[PDB]
Amino acid sequence: PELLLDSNIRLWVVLPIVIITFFVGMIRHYVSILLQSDKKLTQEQVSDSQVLIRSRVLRENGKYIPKQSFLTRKYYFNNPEDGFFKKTKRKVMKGNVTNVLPMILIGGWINMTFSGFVTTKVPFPLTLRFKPMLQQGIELLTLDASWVSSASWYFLNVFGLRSIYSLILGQDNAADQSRMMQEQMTGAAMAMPADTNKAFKTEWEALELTDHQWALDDVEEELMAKDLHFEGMFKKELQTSIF
Amino acid sequence: VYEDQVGKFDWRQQYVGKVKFASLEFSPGSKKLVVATEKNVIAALNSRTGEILWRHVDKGTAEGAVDAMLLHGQDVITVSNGGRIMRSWETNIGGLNWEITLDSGSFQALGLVGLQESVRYIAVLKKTTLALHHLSSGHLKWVEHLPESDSIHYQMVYSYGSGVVWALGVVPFSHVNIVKFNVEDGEIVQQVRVSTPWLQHLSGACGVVDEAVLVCPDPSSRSLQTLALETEWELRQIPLQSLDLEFGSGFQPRVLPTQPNPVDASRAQFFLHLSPSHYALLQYHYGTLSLLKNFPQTALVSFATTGEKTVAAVMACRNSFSEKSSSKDSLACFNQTYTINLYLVETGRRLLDTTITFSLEQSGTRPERLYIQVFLKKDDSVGYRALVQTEDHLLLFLQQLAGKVVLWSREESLAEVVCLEMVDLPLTGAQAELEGEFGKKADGLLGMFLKRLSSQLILLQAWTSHLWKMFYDARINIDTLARDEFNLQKMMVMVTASGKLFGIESSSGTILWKQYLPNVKPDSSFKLMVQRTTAHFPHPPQCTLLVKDKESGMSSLYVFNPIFGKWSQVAPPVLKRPILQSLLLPVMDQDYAKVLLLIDDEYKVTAFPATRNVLRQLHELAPSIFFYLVDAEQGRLCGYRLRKDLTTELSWELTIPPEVQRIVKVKGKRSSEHVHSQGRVMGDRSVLYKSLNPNLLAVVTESTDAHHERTFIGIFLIDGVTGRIIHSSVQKKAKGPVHIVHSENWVVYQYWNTKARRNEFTVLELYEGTEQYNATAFSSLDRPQLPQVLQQSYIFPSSISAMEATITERGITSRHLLIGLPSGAILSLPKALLDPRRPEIPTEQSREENLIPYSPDVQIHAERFINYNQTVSRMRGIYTAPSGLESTCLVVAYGLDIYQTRVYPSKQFDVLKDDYDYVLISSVLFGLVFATMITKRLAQVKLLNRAWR
Ligand SMILES: *[C@@H]1O[C@H](CO)[C@@H](O[C@@H]2O[C@H](CO)[C@@H](O[C@@H]3O[C@H](CO)[C@@H](O)[C@H](O)[C@@H]3O)[C@H](O)[C@H]2NC(C)=O)[C@H](O)[C@H]1NC(C)=O
Ligand SMILES: *[C@@H]1O[C@H](CO)[C@@H](O[C@@H]2O[C@H](CO)[C@@H](O[C@@H]3O[C@H](CO)[C@@H](O)[C@H](O)[C@@H]3O)[C@H](O)[C@H]2NC(C)=O)[C@H](O)[C@H]1NC(C)=O
Repeated sequence: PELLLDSNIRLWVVLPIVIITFFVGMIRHYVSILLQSDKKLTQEQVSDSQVLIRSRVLRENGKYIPKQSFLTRKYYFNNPEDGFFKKTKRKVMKGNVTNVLPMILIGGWINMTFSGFVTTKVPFPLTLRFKPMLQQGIELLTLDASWVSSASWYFLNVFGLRSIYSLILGQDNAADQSRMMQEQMTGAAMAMPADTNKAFKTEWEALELTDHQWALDDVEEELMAKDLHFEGMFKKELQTSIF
Repeated sequence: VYEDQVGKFDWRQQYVGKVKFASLEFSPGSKKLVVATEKNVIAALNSRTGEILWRHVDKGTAEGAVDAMLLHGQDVITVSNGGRIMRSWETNIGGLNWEITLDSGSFQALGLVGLQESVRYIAVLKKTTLALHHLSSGHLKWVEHLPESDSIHYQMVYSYGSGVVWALGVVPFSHVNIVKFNVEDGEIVQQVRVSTPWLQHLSGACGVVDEAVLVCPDPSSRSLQTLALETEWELRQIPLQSLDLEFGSGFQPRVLPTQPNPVDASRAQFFLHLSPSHYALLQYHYGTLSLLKNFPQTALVSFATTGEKTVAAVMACRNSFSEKSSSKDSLACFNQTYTINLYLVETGRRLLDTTITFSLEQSGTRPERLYIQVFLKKDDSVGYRALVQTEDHLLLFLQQLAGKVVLWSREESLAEVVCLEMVDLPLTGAQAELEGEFGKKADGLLGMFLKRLSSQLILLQAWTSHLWKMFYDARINIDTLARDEFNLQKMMVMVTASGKLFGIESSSGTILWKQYLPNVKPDSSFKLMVQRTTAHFPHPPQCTLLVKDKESGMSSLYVFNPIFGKWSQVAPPVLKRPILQSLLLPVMDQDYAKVLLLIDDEYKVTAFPATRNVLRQLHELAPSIFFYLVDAEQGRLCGYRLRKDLTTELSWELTIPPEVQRIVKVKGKRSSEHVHSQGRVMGDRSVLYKSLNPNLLAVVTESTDAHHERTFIGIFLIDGVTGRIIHSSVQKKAKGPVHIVHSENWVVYQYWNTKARRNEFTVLELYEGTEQYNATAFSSLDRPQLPQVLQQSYIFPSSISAMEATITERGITSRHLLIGLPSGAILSLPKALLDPRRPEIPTEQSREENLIPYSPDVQIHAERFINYNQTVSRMRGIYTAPSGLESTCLVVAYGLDIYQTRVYPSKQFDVLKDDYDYVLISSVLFGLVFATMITKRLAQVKLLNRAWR
């Protein structure tokens, strides 16, 4: 420990840079929420989207289905005579997650404002080939690389609060009536691309590739068993009265 | 940046040598006051304020000394050197009126001669040659030889307004001859031959009174000669029976004659010096003598005239006075008080309004010289100013009547500085309180918890008091002398060759304390050391000072305090022969104090802090301390070492022939120096280790014979531990002043070449190999290797009067070299430019890593000038002190003046940048919060609207 620093530089650099990066992240998040815009939806695209969801749930949950009704559904989807997939046919800079440019600009402005500065030292032993990285404005060759400048301080700061931001924020799930509309919107946003023919053919062949295994036949497992949960359960239902 | 920070944390004080020939003329006298000193500097002080108006410095090695000075109504005439060059100055403005080259003689006397109306010629008499020059212009027409000059001494030339120049010649013991010339053309009129076996000296003694009356006192028969050179034939003897005939046994009497130059005639009043202190005013009309005002003590006298009236100032030792053998003391409150009174010259009246009294602070100093400036004012009021001179070096001015008798005091004893040092402040009250509160010897957990609670309560109380103070606000430096976060204010001690100790503060520059030594003669050696620091509370700081004489050979040691000034009650006796040498022991004992031991002529070690543990530690170390002594006239470099308890034994011996080579200077390694990096990078990635020697001395030898071609300059690198020369370098065409500076591992020495008129700059560096040694414990007994030595040459177009290197505590900043110039400006240059690893041809890796092509041309850039306006007339030396932050060194340049500043090695990397606008930062910080608060509601309402719609 050396290089006795002033107490009036830590109160005008560290707290300002921390608050700046925190509120810059908050601004970015809230502005991203604000700029989000809904997408126009045609009733037809919603229609094939829901048809695809129906085929998917048929593929996923098909064990608990009467065999006759299962082949009825499979034939209706396939129907080699007419078929619904076969005839019903429709007709047919480099912005990449822009979050690096703002942080780079902020770091560049912060480094431009502070020319010759010593913010804090890092306990971690660092090599001398990272000295041009870290100081960038201090004319010292005998000094160690532990003492970093404000640029690296802010660069480590933006990653320090990356997981902290999610602590304050979170996910939301409400509006049961609007939940269905959200599901249709997202599902048809999945089904935007105009490749209906190949998707229909792929689903048509995939549905044939599925087999049937009635999971309802295995009933004998339950018959030879013990029913004791239904009274520990029944004991804890009695105490509650009627409001 | 420099133009913005003009005088924020820098200061210069201009000083002047001892007053030798000062005049208090200029009847108008606005502020003019001329002073010519004994350091070949002529200055002009101000009566009202006291600052310097114009000052001139010519010489100071052995020539250019001022011999005599005359003052006209508006111009000043003075003679420099010894009678070769003369120049006249002005006082309204400042510069040269005219110059004159004299002949090859011995300057004895000068005077003014006036033909009929006023002075037009100045008579200059040498040992044999006599000349007269003009006063307005410069022309030599009057010059001739006197009849006998071999066995004749000519002094006290007297001139009259009638138009006759008189010359007096008195031999040691034989005859006396008075000779006379005309003013129009050199013509010898007549010569008077008078026999005086009792006339020995005439340089300072006999004077001219009345109208060409020669008066000579004698204590042998206790009688007076009076003789007339204008008329009469012979001398006449006056016995002293009307007066109190009291002549000192071993004392040659002195006369004090006055004769105004503007007035053709002269006065008939004069003082006679009797014994140590016995003055008396006597008047001689024709043959009868009148004595009045028989002055009993009358330490000092002065004469003055303003018009047709003449005044005599008498300075007495009064105030309850009690006179000792030679000094005077007043036993009332302050002691050493003197009075100044005025008396008439014609009659013996005493002015009732004139009464000056003043007392000094230090004891021992006695008045030496005094001038008087009396001017007429109003109708019935006489005002005058007295300039009393202190015994060693100090000026003082007094007013007629005012609130304070002392108007302005200027310290002239701070010009010649021998040794200098800087010490820190003791502590701060809150910091000391915290240090005392933390101090725990042996306690439990409960005790520490209670102490922490008490400290927290004290802090809370202090915070409450501070909050109350700010709420209220919303609605002597010696006593405090506190420290701060960055210790930049330090108490510096100055030691004068005269024998006065001075203490000045680095911030303001005001004299805090000043002490006087009993008796110090010239050519004395001084050495100041600091044993006990200020960081520790339990005993007051200890500062040691060794002083020794060269002619007699006494050595004394003083123990004083650098903070307050009062000396401690611990002082060791010194016996046998004078102390030879001393070193400071890093090891500490007793309380927190270091050990100092000294060597006598008998080759014995004497320890100052006599302590059982001190002796135990010294005996434990025993063969650990070595001693090297260097002699110039002897030319012997012999070494000793301690064995067992206390005894001297020869270990390594070296002799150099004095006739061939001569020792000049010897520099070593500073004790307070720490190295951060012990190696350097090389071309690819391979490391290069250095060769650091804490025990190594470099000696500089010069050729005795001086020739245009035959010149010998060399340096020897020896180890003080074991006699072994590492590298010995020799030049072939180097002569003149040689300056050597030693550093971490590189030596910088400068010289001058006779073949081509230039100054060559040689930098020497020591480097080891690629593999390191033990590198755990360094010793000169082991390590049998020879380090590589690298030399390079450059050109510096200057003289390099002074030279130093900036030294830091840890040593992580750059190493700048401070060089002084004859101009006065101090220039700092980086060591990187003067590096031995300078490839001639530009090669790939060298230019790739960090290097500049080698080129022997160094230009003095005006931007790298620490001295922007403030300059030092004579650069004797500079001292660099490491500060506390990281990159700050306090540089103080001493010499004819004093100047202090802070030097920046590499800009600044420890303090906030000055150009830091807080308005923009605060605005952005508040705007971010405002924007997040604005956009929160926008996001909420957008979510709500999307949910509803
Ligand atoms: C480099 O120099 C260091 C310091 O001189 C050397 O370390 C020292 O080595 C000596 C000799 O081996 C050790 O002395 C020992 O003393 C004990 C009794 O105290 C004795 O029983 C041993 O036989 C030996 O004489 C000394 O303790 C040791 N000091 C330290 C601090 O370790 C080191 O050996 C040198 N290395 C090389 C490669 O030269
Ligand atoms: C070297 O020193 C001389 C003085 O002997 C400098 O000249 C003086 O410089 C000062 C400022 O350093 C000037 O003071 C200014 O006065 C004006 C009002 O007149 C005020 O508005 C400014 O804020 C400033 O205080 C002063 O006028 C000036 N005198 C003359 C006769 O020029 C000289 O500038 C110095 N050399 C430098 C700085 O390179």
